[PDB]
Amino acid sequence: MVDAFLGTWKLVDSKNFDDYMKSLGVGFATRQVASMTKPTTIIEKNGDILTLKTHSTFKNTEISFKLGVEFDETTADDRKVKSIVTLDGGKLVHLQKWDGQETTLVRELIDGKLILTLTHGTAVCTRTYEKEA
Ligand SMILES: CCCCCCCCCC(=O)O
Repeated sequence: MVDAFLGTWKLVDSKNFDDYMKSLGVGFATRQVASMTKPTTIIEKNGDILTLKTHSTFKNTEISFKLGVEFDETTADDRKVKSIVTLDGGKLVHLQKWDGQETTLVRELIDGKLILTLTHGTAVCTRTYEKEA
């Protein structure tokens, strides 16, 4: 079910990431650096367990989870959230909850590219990743 998402992916397009970060309360200096970073995202599985790494010259993160089972997460911007990841319409949907707030991180494959849509408040960011061999 998750298999075409697996592998190493590199950021190749970003729209409205500053808006998204600002909505989350990320400070201006972090938003500068992040606006010029191109992370590598690595998605792997081992049985029921998925591990999602995000690597860059600025922030690195790693999470492991089972689909459909809540997990604790500390995000790149230091939010402590309650998370769940699930497949919905063939999209990998990651929902984070904290302080009564929510944000969604939705991944879908379109023409072989991985499109990540980030929504918080009214801000909608679209980031495109392409697969590394
Ligand atoms: C430093 C800002 C962090 C915002 C939350 C994480 C954004 C992930 C973006 C991505 O994986 O392409």
